[PDB]
Amino acid sequence: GLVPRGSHMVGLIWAQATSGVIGRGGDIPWRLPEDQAHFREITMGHTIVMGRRTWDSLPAKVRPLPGRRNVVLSRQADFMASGAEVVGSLEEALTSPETWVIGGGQVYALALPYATRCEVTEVDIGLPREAGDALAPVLDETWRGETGEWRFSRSGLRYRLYSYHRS
Ligand SMILES: NC(=O)c1ccc[n+]([C@@H]2O[C@H](COP(=O)([O-])OP(=O)(O)OC[C@H]3O[C@@H](n4cnc5c(N)ncnc54)[C@H](OP(=O)(O)O)[C@@H]3O)[C@@H](O)[C@H]2O)c1
Ligand SMILES: CCc1nc(N)nc(N)c1OCCCOc1ccccc1CCC(=O)NS(=O)(=O)C(C)C
Repeated sequence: GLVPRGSHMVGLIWAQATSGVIGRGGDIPWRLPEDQAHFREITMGHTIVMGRRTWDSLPAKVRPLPGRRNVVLSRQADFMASGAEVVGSLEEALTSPETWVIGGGQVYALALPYATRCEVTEVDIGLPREAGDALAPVLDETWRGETGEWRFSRSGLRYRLYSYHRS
């Protein structure tokens, strides 16, 4: 369904291990180049919102992510995010008709109450939760959606896509 341009659709998009781990040591603890393709089709041409630590985790070669208005949340007024914009709270981050929150753990939790879509790649990797891990947000019972089929990446890693939505 098309988004009426006067509304404010907020989506979250992330990839997680079975356990819910999404981040560890300032990085994503797997590599799934196939997952980048879905990430691009979902986010291209819209505003993307990320926490400062996720900005730090982006490779300099793709930073800011092209074709998208990059917004970084930080409480550091002097933060340097070249080619992006830095806002100090959530309200000014979510002003676009369509916004995709692209991480990390803190900012997913912050934005979830306002979101009506989650695009979730589940990676079949057994990484138990560890102290300091960044984690996927917990979805309450208002969400619903579709579970995709498992597929192998070129590397042999198995993954599948969940598309969740709510009113
Ligand atoms: N698997 C995935 O799909 C995926 C996607 C993205 C990221 N990641 C990984 O997730 C990890 C990063 O997640 P994280 O939870 O540690 O950090 P994060 O959510 O990316 O960023 C946290 C930072 O955002 C700022 N912030 C948080 N709440 C704010 C608020 N209400 N107002 C203003 N600023 C706020 C603060 O920046 P300041 O400290 O500068 O004040 C805070 O330190 C990394 O490991 C990353 O590689 C994984
Ligand atoms: C792709 C990981 C990911 N997957 C999902 N499903 N949701 C996320 N929020 C997520 O993290 C998005 C932020 C982390 O992004 C990373 C991390 C490592 C290497 C490169 C990057 C840039 C991403 C990139 O290359 N994007 S792209 O549009 O293909 C164009 C910039 C090449």
